[PDB]
Amino acid sequence: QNITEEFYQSTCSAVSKGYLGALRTGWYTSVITIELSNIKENKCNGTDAKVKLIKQELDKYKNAVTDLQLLMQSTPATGSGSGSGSAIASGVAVCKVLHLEGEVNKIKSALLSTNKCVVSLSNGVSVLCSKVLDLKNYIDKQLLPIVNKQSCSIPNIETVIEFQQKNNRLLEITREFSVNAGVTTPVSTYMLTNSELLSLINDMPITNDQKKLMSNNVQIVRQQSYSIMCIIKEEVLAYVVQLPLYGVIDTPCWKLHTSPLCTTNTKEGSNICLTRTDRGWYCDNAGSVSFFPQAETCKVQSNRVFCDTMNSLTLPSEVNLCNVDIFNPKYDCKIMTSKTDVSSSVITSLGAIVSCYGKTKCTASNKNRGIIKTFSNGCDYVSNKGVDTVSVGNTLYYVNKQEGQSLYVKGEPIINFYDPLVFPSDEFDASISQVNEKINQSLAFIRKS
Amino acid sequence: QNITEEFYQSTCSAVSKGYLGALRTGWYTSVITIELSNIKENKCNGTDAKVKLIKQELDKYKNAVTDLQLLMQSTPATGSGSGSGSAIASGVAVCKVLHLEGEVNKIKSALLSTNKCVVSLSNGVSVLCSKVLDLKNYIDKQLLPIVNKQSCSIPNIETVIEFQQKNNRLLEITREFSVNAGVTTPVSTYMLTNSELLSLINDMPITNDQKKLMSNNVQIVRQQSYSIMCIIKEEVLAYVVQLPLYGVIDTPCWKLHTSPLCTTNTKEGSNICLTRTDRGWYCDNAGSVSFFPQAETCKVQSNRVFCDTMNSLTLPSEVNLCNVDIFNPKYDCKIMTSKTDVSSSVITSLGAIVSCYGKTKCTASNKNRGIIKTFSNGCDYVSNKGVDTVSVGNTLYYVNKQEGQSLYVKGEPIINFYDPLVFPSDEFDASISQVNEKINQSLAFIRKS
Amino acid sequence: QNITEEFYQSTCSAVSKGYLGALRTGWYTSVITIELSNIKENKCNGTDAKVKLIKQELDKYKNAVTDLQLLMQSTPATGSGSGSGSAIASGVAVCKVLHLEGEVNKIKSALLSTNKCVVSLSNGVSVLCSKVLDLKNYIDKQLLPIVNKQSCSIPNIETVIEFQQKNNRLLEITREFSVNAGVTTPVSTYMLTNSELLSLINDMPITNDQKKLMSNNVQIVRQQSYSIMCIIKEEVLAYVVQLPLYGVIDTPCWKLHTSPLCTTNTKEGSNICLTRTDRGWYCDNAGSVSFFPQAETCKVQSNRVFCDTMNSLTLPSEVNLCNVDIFNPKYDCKIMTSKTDVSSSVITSLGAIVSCYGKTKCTASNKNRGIIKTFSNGCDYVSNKGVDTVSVGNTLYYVNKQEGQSLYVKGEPIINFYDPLVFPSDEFDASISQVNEKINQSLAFIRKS
Ligand SMILES: *[C@@H]1O[C@H](CO)[C@@H](O)[C@H](O)[C@H]1NC(C)=O
Ligand SMILES: *[C@@H]1O[C@H](CO)[C@@H](O)[C@H](O)[C@H]1NC(C)=O
Ligand SMILES: *[C@@H]1O[C@H](CO)[C@@H](O)[C@H](O)[C@H]1NC(C)=O
Repeated sequence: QNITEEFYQSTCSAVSKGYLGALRTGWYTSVITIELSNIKENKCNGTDAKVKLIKQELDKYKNAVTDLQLLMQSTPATGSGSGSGSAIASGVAVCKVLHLEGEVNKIKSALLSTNKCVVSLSNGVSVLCSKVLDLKNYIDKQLLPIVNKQSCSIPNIETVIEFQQKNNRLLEITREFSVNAGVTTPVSTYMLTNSELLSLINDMPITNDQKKLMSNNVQIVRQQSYSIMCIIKEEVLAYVVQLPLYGVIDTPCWKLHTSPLCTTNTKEGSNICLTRTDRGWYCDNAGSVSFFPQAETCKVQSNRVFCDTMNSLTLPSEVNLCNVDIFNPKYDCKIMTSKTDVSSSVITSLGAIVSCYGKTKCTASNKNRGIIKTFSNGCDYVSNKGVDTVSVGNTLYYVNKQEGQSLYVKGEPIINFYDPLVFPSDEFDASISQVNEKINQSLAFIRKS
Repeated sequence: QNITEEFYQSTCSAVSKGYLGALRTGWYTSVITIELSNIKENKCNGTDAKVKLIKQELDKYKNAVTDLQLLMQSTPATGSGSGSGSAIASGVAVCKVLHLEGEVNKIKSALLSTNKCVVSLSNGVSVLCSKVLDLKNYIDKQLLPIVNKQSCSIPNIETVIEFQQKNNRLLEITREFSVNAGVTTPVSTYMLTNSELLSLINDMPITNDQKKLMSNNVQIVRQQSYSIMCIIKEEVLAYVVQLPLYGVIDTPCWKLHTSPLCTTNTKEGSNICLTRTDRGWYCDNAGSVSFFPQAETCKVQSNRVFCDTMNSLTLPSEVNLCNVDIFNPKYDCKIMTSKTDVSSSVITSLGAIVSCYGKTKCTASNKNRGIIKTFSNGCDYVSNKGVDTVSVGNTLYYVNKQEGQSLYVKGEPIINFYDPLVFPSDEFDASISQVNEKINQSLAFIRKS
Repeated sequence: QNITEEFYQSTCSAVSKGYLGALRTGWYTSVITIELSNIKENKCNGTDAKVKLIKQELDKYKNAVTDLQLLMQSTPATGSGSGSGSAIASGVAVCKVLHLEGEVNKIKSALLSTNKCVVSLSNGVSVLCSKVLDLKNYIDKQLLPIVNKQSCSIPNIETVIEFQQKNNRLLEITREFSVNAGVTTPVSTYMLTNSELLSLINDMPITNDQKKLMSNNVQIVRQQSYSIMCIIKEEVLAYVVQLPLYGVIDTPCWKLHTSPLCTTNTKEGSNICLTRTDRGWYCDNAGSVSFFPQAETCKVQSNRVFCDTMNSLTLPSEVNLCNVDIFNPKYDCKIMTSKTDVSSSVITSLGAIVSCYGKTKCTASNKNRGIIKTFSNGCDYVSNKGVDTVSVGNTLYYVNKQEGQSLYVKGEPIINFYDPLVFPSDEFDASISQVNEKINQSLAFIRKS
C-alpha cells in the first residue's frame, strides 16, 4: 500500500514499512524438449555453393548434438552448491527419472499430436512438458531428400536461410550450457522465450492469482529460475526449467537500515561507537519472521518484494522489538562496537541516514537550490521530500524519489549512556546484554579494587 | 610518471606511488533511440518461401516490441541499489521526464533531419540524443508494400537477408534488457558501438582533455557505464546511457599493500600477530584523501587509475602518516591482531611481500636460474628486478614485470615491542592507541596486584 | 572411490572423505590466430542489393579490426589482479614476445602449410599454435575480385551468406574482448570450440593420462582457463589461451563442514556458542595440506575435485588432527565464539548437520512419508539414507542423494566443558589454546580475589 519509514535517532537506524512480500518456498519443474534428427553424415560429391552451405550448417547441428552428449557424460555435479544444499535438487531428480527406460518415449507420445502436454512419470511427479523446436521434422522432410542419395539434390536458397534460422536456437542453447556446465540462471530467452514462459505459467495447475503474480513479474521470475540440461536420447533433447513457487504471498515485509552511532568528542581516539547489526529485509512468515541478510536474496518492484527462502534465517517475531526499544527484555538486540568514527551515509527507502564525524563536510541538497541542510557531528536523517542528494565528504548520494511518508523519531543517542572508559570498544558480534555483562565485569574489577 | 614503491619492514606493508587518478564524480546522460514501425499483422494468403521468411522475421520484430513493452510495465525498481543509493538516479530521472507528453515528439523533431541532436527537456536538462537504428523507414518503405495488400507481394532475396541484419540489433538489445530487468552494465556494443560511443564523447559540451581521456580508455568507460531502458511510445524506442564524468583528474594516487606481521617463536600457540588494515587505493581529492576499500572500484591501466567515488570513504590527509610512522599522534592507525601465523605472499606493484612462518618453504625465483632467495621466518620483501616468481608452500605467485623503482625501508618489526602475555590477540578492528589502552588496562590489573 | 563421511557430535562438524583431487599448479599457453586481410575501402559506384550487402559486411569486418586495434593500444593492465598477483602473467609474457619483430612472421611460416604448428619463440618457450579462421584467403580470393576494380562485380547470393557466416566469429570474438578489456574467462566456444580445444589437448607434449583427464572434463577446463587478446600485426590476429596444468593428480581430498555449537539453556542471553573455523576443501599436497577457504576455488564432479592453488593456504598435515581430537597438542585448532544461537542447517556430502536452538521447528523428511525425525535443541546430524529434505524454521534444504556411507561419531558437546561466566563469548578468530589462556587469565583475576 503506502510505503512509510521511521528513523530512530536513538540508535541511528531506520525501518521502511508497507512492502508486500512473496517468498519462494518451492519449485515448479517443467521439461523442455527439442526434437532432433538422428542422422549421420551422408556425404555425396557436391560442390555447388548451396549444398556446401547446407552441409556446413548440418555440421554445426551435429557438433552441437555431440557437444551436448559430451557435456552429459559429466552429470550436473558442478551445478550449484552451498551449506544450503542444491537449489536444483528438484530438477536433478526429474533428470534422473528421465534417464529411466521408456520415460523419454512417454514424453514422445504425449507430444505426438500437440505442442504442450502433461506427463505423469513413474515416480508420481506430473510435469508439464513443452516442445519448443522441431528439428527432426524439418531435417527429415526438407534436408534428407537433399543429402541422403547418391548425388546431392540442390536446395533452394530459402531452405538454406530457413535452416540457419531454426538451427540457431539449438546452437545458442548449446553455447549457454557449455560455459555453465549444464546449469544456467537466469533462464535466457533462448532457453524459454517470454511467450513460452507465459504459456507455461498459464497452463500450470495453480490458482489464478499465482498465475497473475508470476505473469506480471516475468523478469523477476526469470532471475529466480534455473535451466538444467538433462538428456539427449532417442531423437529428444530434454532440459528441465525450475520456476519459483511462492508459498508465501502478500506478507508484510520491512527493511532495516543501520549506520554507526559514535560520540563526538573533539580529540581523536577518545570516541566510542556502536552499530546495530542485521540490516536487511524482514518478512512475517508463518508465525515467525524470515530475515534475509544477503542483499541479492530479495528483488524489489515498487511496493512488492520477492525473496528466496534458501538463504534466510527464521527469527522470533519479537526481533521487531529492537525497533521500538533496543533495551527491551524480550529479545537480545545485537550490536557491534568500535572506535572507527568514519563518516558515511545510507540511502533508505524514503530518505537518507547521515553519520557525520570529525572534519567531514556533510550536507543535503536540492537540484534547484543547492545546499539546504548542513549536518553537524552525530547521526541524523533527512527525508526525500525536497531533498535530491546528500554529500558526505567527497561522495555524492542520490535519494530515492519514491512516494511515501517519513517519521523522525526523536530520542537520545544511546551511545551517550555509556562510560567511554569501561566500554567494550572492539566487539564484532555482540548484543546489548552481552555488552552490559562485560561492563558489569569491568565495574567489578574496580568495585573490589 | 614513474611508479615507485616502498616496503616498510617495521609494519609488513608497502606503498606503490606515482599513479594518476581519475575519479568518477558524476554522469553524462544520453538518450539513444530506435525508430520503430507501428504495424499490426496484415496476414495475406502467402505460402511462397520468401514471404514466409519475411513474415517470420516480422513476428520476431513484433515480439521484441511487446517484450520491451511488458518489461516497462515494471519500472526500473530492480535496477541497482545499496546503502550508497541508486547509481542510475540520474538516468532514471531522464526516463521520468520522457514519459511526459510531448517530450518524445521533441526528440522526434530534433532527429527529423539528422542522426545526432541536442534537446532541452522541460526539466532544464540538455541531453544529447542519437538515433542508432531506423526500422520505421526500412519497414514502411520496403516491407509494408509487400505485406499490406490483399495478396502479398514477393520480396527479393536480398530484402530478406537485409531485414534479418537490421532487426538483429533490436533483438539483441531486447535480449540483454530481458535478463537484466532493464538495466545493463557494462554497456554492450549492441547498446552502443565503439563508433557511436566515440562520436557521443566527441559531440559532448566538455573540454578537449575530457574528450581525449574518455576516448583513449573506452573499455574502462564502457565498464563504468549504464544502459537503462526508458520507454516505447509513438514509434520511438528510447533508452538512456550513463557515461562516467571524471570530476577529479590527474590526482596523485597510491596503493597500500599489507601482510601479517608475527613473532617467530618455535613453539606454536606462543606467537602474536598484527596486520595493518585498510589496504587498497588512496587518492588525493579536494583537500582530503579518498579511500577505496573494495578491489573492484578502481581500474588500473599502466600509470593511470580510474575509480568510482560511490563506494569510497573520505579521510583526512594525515591518514598517510601511517606509512611514515605508525605510532604518530596525528592519526590513529588501524590494525587487527591474531595468533594465526599462516604463511602468505602479497604481489605488489613492483615486487612481493612474503610473510613466512612455521615450517613453510618460502623462496623467490628467476625463470633462468631457479631459486635465488630463500626467506626466513618473518615478513620480508623482494623487488621485481631479477625476480619472476615467489613460492610460499605449495602456491606460486607471479611478480608484476612493470618498470619502476623499489625502496626497502629497514626497521624493527613493531610486533617485537609488545609483551606476548598482555597483548590483546584477537582484535578484529583495532588501532595502535586502542591496543595501547587495552595494554594499559592489563598492566593496571597487575600493577595494583 | 567410495565417498564416506563422519559427523563429530562433540564439535558440530563433519568431514567428507574419499575424493580425488587435481590441483592447478601451472599453465599451458597456446597462440590462437585468425588470418586477416589488409584491405582498405575500395568503394566503386555500386547500388545493386548484393554489392550493398557485401559492402555492409565488409564494414563490420573493418570496424572489428580497428576496434581490436584500439583495444590493444591499452595493454592488458586491467586484466586480472589480487594479492595473489596476475593469473595471466604466463600468457602476458607470451604476448610481449609476440610484439617482437619477426615473431609474428615465425608463426606465419609454421602455419604456411598446416592448421596446427609448434613454434619456438626467441625466449625459449615452445608454444602450440592454431589458425582457427582464415579470412585473408576468403577475402583475397572471393571478395577482392568483386570490389577492387573500377566498377564492382556482382557476387552470387551464396557468397553473401557464406561471408556473413565466416565473419560472424571474428565479430563475436571482438564483442567478448570489448566488454572484458581483452581478457575473458571462462573461454567461450567462440574463442575455442570444443573440437579445437580437444585437438589442442591431444596435440600437447604431455602424458596420456593428462590428455585423458582434461579431455573428460572439458567444461571444468574451460572454466579454469583464460583467453588473452595479444596483437594485430601483419595480417595476423593472435590471442593466447591459458589452459590449466594439474601438477598434482589423484591426491586424497576431504571437505570440512561446520555449524554453531551452543548450550541450550531456556533463558535467552544465558547461552554460549562455539563454531569451528576453516570449513572448506583440504587436499594432501607434497607433504603438507593445501586448504581452499573460498567456495569457488574448487569444482566437484562426483568423486573428483579440481582446485586452483592460487588462492589456497599451505598447512601442516597435523591440521587434520582437529577432526580426531580438537584439544590435541600438535595443532592449535581454531574456533570462533558468540552468543548468537540462531538455528541453521548445513547440507554436507552425504547428509545434513542441524543446529536447532530456541523455539525453532527442526525436522527431517522423506518424500513419501513426510516428517520422520524431529530434532531437539543442540547440534545433530542425519544421513541421506531415507531422508530427502530437512527443514529449519521456514527454510527447506535438500540433501544430496549421492551414494556413500555416513558414520555418526558420538561424543559430548565440548561447549558443555566451559563455565558460561568466564567464557570469552565474542572471539572472531580464536583457537582452543587462545580461549583456554583467556580463561586462565579470567580465573586468575578471581583466584587472587
Ligand atoms: C549488571 O548488574 C546490574 C545490577 O545488579 C543488573 O541490574 C544488570 O541486569 C546486570 N547486567 C547483566 C548483563 O548482567
Ligand atoms: C598508557 O599509559 C602511559 C603512561 O602514562 C601513557 O604514556 C600512554 O599514552 C597510555 N596509553 C593510552 C592508550 O592511554
Ligand atoms: C591454564 O593453566 C593450567 C594449569 O597450569 C594449564 O594446565 C593449562 O595448560 C593452561 N592453559 C593455557 C592456555 O595456558
